[PDB]
Amino acid sequence: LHLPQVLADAVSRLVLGKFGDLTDNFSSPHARRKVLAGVVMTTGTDVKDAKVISVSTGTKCINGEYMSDRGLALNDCHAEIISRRSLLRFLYTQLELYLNNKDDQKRSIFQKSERGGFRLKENVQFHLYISTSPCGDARIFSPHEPILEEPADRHPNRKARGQLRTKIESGYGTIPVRSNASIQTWDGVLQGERLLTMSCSDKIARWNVVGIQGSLLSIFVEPIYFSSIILGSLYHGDHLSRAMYQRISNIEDLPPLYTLNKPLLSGISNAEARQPGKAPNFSVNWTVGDSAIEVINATTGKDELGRASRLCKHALYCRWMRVHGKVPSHLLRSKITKPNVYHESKLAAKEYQAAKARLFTAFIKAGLGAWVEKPTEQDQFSLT
RNA sequence: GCUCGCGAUGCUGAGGGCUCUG
RNA sequence: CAGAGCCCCCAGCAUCGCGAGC
Ligand SMILES: O=P(O)(O)O[C@H]1[C@H](OP(=O)(O)O)[C@@H](OP(=O)(O)O)[C@H](OP(=O)(O)O)[C@@H](OP(=O)(O)O)[C@H]1OP(=O)(O)O
Ligand SMILES: [Zn+2]
Repeated sequence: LHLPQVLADAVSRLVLGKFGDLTDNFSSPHARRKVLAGVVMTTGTDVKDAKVISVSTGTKCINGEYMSDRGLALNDCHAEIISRRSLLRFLYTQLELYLNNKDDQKRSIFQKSERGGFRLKENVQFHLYISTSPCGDARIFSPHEPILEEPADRHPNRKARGQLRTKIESGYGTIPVRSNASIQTWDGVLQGERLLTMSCSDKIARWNVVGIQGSLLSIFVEPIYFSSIILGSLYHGDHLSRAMYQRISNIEDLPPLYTLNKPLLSGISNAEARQPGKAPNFSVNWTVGDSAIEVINATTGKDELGRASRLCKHALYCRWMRVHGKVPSHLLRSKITKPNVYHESKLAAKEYQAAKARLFTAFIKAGLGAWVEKPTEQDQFSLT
């Protein structure tokens, strides 16, 4: 695991393996998938120290009509997005773990940080797997395997390169945000405005500035970055590195601990094959500790009986509130105070919100567009 | 090298249908 | 109620050509 290609091949093997174990060795009906993703944790360089944290599948996003004003629906079921949400549940569990008694502090991946709150114990790293290239910048210009003849991008200084791009409801393509400068509205989307969702290349880039942990968790922990991003197919390195960080090397004035993370980027030795079939309309998820995968309809953002996912906003907020009650005031990384409304609680994470603003400005100043958010009303709910 | 326009050939989440299945 | 196979269809990108601008 000291070598990059060995690591890359190992994380693919592990995520795939785990996916098999959870689906009756690849023969369960939920083994059917177009894209697989997961996260792996390494705690030191032995192959045995490596552990699968999460697994997911999916290729689709929510239909506009099914947005939840209560946070009960998954908005984006592209596999790598779901795999991050699944890792958030691990992070919550590992916080609780440390918090429940002194003995358990040995186990937990967190320790107290010398600057407040919590940080990862040294040599704890997470690695992202995607069985293909993330949509947007990393994918759109060469959405096929690389060919040994002319592998290099011939027009790297085109304006299209680096652009922020959106999944577009009912539309193919990943479309520049330039061309939808209007902000999105709740009443608009419901009537038929096509719901825009930032592309996966864009979101990963964002995680390489603001951390993978989100706003809420940053109230308790320091920023966590992916150390590797491994692709099982369609690896183009010049496009991938552009997309994941290099396009915003212009970024500045990040609050302390935040940075422009530049993870290992790799393909695998033997790429995955195009999976046969119509692309399934469900997304599967699993975090370590769960007894099974959870199956979500990507169009409703719910399971087949209309029940909310363990990974929905409301579920995550519920976790954040459990953990909040066990963290003494003096151990909070932010002591700024907000009402118990999901939107408001995220604003307590001042330094995260500031990093986020630096990100949005980096993209604008580089000529790459303005980030496109959900309608204001999405996050305006409380618990119960 | 890039931008704009015109053409041409392709690439990549929905919609309508037919056939069948549970 | 749900799924599959096959047909038809629907805003970016690639390649190449034409004209122009930087
Ligand atoms: O990429 P996803 O996993 O879909 O989720 C994110 C996440 O929202 P939740 O974690 O609440 O589901 C962001 O939250 P933080 O990074 O702040 O923790 C939120 O960003 P804002 O809170 O900054 O708005 C962003 O939403 P947005 O669409 O407003 O960028 C939203 O992504 P999606 O809406 O695309 O799911
Ligand atoms: Zn995607």
